[PDB]
Amino acid sequence: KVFERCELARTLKRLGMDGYRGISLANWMCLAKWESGYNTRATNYNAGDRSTDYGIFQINSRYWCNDGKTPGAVNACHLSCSALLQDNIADAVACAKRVVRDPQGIRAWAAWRNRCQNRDVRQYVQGCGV
Repeated sequence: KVFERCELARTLKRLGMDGYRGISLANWMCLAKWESGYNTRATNYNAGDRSTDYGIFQINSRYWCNDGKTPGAVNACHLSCSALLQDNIADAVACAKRVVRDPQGIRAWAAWRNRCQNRDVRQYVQGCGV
């Protein structure tokens, strides 16, 4: 599923992402936008280390979900990476919450630092009613 901006914004708020571990909703929206373009079925193979990024938040198989083919990987979210490709984003959100519970927080995603950090991210949630 490819979410429309405000539709996603409202969904994330309902799922309790606004301010989770100090991360505003606008930052989560900025992350989803640059990681997958709000697409839940997006996957990205990383030939360099043999891991794959799954779903709307492009969660990595080396540490967060199990796909079986990634060498020396763990499954901190305790989920099959398949769960991160559903149209329903409940499992992806639960896993994203787990990711930010680590000391890096939202910085765990390189894309957030490059495209979101220290920017005016208000644009991602304006007019959505959240």
